[PDB]
Amino acid sequence: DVVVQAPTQVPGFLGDSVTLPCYLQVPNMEVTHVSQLTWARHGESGSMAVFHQTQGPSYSESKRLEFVAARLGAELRNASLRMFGLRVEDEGNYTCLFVTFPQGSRSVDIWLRVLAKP
Amino acid sequence: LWDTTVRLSETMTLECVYPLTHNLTQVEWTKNTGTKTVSIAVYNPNHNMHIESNYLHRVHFLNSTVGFRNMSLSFYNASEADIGIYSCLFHAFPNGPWEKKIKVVWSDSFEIAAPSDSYLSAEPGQDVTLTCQLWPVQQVIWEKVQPHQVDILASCNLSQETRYTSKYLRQTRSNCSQGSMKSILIIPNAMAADSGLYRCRSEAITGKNKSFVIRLIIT
Ligand SMILES: *[C@@H]1O[C@H](CO)[C@@H](O)[C@H](O)[C@H]1NC(C)=O
Repeated sequence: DVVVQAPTQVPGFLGDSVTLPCYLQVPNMEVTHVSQLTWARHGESGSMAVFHQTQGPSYSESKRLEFVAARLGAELRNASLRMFGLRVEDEGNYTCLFVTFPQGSRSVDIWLRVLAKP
Repeated sequence: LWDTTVRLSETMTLECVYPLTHNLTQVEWTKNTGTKTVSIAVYNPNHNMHIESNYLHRVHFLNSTVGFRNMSLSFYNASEADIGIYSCLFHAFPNGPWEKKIKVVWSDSFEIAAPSDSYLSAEPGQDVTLTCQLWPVQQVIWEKVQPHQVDILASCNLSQETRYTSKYLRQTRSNCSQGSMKSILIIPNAMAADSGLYRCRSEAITGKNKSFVIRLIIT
């Protein structure tokens, strides 16, 4: 089977930039085709970041998010996303989802924790 | 937890039509048992339609054309094992996922438990306003009741967490106000197809639930 690997929590400080790691683990002998990656905030309407195998990246606001490991012309396996300028409202759970064929969609939830200053 | 409830029958169809203009990336059907996900079907434009071996001779797609905007799941001979909550998940760029949840239950005609409390009619082409005639109400639901299925048109809530997006294909206008008021549902440019039963379900914190059913007739 194809399984999404990610930590449960990602800590970051107020004003800093943090990267939410999210990788797709597929066995060496198992065949899969990943069409696109999707980040969504737990409790919102739609997605905040999408990377398509041919169309490239798309963000709800391009200045705040960036796929740090996804690249056109390569296997979509690493959906790690960097968030710039952490504010207190960025605290919450985020869903990292892989669209694979023929296994289907695989997702995981990551708790982004924004920390205060000393 | 679900957007549509359909009655279990031999050749039942779980309706699912993608309502957005974005080009599809992949569509998937899944079923939640109690907490686990069985894959039923996966369609991707770069491959052939994939149906799992457990469902190869159990389900098929009857109302689809090229592109598979309509991914309604029809059953050849549906049994007790097909009761559950299904997930119709469209993926597209750059919008992302669009999901519809269908709960299959064992029941009789849903119209039996929904007797009409009011008769409203209107001529074709008008914006029909369905006013619900229903401390400590918590959740309000507008739904269209048919013998074979019940579709949620609007789900309003004040305190708890929901900004509910109706997966009903036909365009309706809902209002999730904050002053506890006459919950209204607007059917813009109502036609003869909009006729039927519309039920206003209020759910209080006690667990009490009250229903108000309007029969809409568009000649
Ligand atoms: C995925 O990307 C993150 C972001 O740099 C990196 O730390 C991680 O090692 C990558 N995982 C794999 C398996 O390459």
